Amino acid sequence: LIGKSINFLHQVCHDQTPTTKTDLENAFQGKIDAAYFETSKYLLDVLNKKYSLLDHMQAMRRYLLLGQGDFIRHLMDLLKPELVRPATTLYQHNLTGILETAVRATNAQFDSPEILRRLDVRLLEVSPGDTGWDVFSLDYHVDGPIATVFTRECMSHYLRVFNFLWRAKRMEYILTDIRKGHMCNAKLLRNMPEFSGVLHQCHILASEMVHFIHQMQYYITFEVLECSWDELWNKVQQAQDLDHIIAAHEVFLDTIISRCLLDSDSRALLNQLRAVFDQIIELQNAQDAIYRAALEELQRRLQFEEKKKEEENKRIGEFKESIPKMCSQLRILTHFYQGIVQQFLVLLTTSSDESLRFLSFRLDFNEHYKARE
Amino acid sequence: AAAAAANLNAVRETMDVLLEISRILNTGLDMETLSICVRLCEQGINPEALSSVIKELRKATEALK
Amino acid sequence: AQQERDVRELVRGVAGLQDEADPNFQLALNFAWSNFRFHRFLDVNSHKIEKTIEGIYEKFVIHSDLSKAASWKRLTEEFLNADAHYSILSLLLCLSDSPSNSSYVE
Repeated sequence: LIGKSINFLHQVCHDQTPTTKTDLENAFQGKIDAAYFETSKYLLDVLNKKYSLLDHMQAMRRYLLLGQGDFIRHLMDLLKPELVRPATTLYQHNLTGILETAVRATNAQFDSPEILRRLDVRLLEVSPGDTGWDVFSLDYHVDGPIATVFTRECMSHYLRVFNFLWRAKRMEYILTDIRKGHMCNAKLLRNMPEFSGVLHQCHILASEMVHFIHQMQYYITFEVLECSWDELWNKVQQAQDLDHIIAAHEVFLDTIISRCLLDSDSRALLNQLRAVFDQIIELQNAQDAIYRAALEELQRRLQFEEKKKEEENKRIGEFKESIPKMCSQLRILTHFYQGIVQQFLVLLTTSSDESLRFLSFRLDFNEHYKARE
Repeated sequence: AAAAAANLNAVRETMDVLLEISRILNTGLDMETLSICVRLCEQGINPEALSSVIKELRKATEALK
Repeated sequence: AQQERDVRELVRGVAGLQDEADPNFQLALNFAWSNFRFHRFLDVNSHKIEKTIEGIYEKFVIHSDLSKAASWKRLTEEFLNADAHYSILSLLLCLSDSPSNSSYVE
């Protein structure tokens, strides 16, 4: 181990200090452990300052694992029109400038420029999903000797967890578009107590989704990014070998793979989760299809008086055609949603005994289910 | 013969593995049209040609709409 | 000889024109053959096809679709053992490559 470490320290880093120092009546176990202590102390010193092992670790959680969040929200704001189109007409020179603009506008500007350079964009092959929104990634590139701890298999893990934490970080912002739409549109329907039934039923359906995507975004943080961070931070700050630092990092990332829904075994759970993301992007179109019929009538009704300074009778007739079909759509959408999330929650109890089960305990503290289950 | 039919069985195997590769990338081709496209590539012809042709002929049947 | 019958059957199958005495059949056929004879592409680069296959595998592993990644690797590794290979691959690739979040059923 010592002969290996002093050779890594030479052949890669090219940093050194001259002159390192029947049985042999215990001369092995004095010479070997003395030398081991000395070699490892200088090695860890220079790796954490000349190539900054710690800086890379700090920028692999803030950015890849989303432990920042100003940077990510400003990037998602500026990258929305880029993502909405299919990625065959998207090229990398359009990505890097938007990334740069975000970095200047958001909190990232105050950080060190080297790690910002080492974060850069990428593309996936042709257009994953054709919806446009699956096609993007951030990769943190490493080009120092510390590549040996950020091994080639663990970057793949980082990209998987980032992929899940990209889709959910979009869908949460889609549902707060639902809430933002309620808070503006319902103040025009303060003069029409005809839509109030379906408009209200929608308000309630929204809040039932809002909570569960606010339990995911907390269960990911205080157990998967705060036990795991403390665990890694201890297992680096104590450790007296690079070989221990590596084998702590590997398993810390593997544990994030298991607690997030990214196994091949949790595909059944992932299907239910994709089907509740389905309903979120569905609800947007269903929501706007109201206002593109309902709200449009009222402005025209005002313009009908503006011309006067039988047609509007047909619009009064149109109310009795619009409102029931809107309600009947919203009813089956609501009931289908409650059934599918309940079907998820019963399956959630056993795939793992404590961790995955805990979300189900956190989410209901009213026991709305078991009186609906 | 017998070994002269074993080769065509081993070609039938390759058509089945191509039948899986054709569906997992969600192409439009099925087994019967796929046999046509492999017999063309046996003679030697650009894939970049045949691909644009089937990309047109699939749109040339919703132009008799 | 068999090539001509194949191009006929390709028109019949893809374009949905099962009657050769339809003028639209002969027009689509003339189009197909004139497309084939208008040499305008570079020949297939086997190395670029290989790089595209491995990046598809990388995209499958990045999205934690392990069964699709393993099947993709197994099928492409099996098929690439006994030129025309890389042809049919690039063919299918340009053709749709509409593999979405699911599109699997492997």
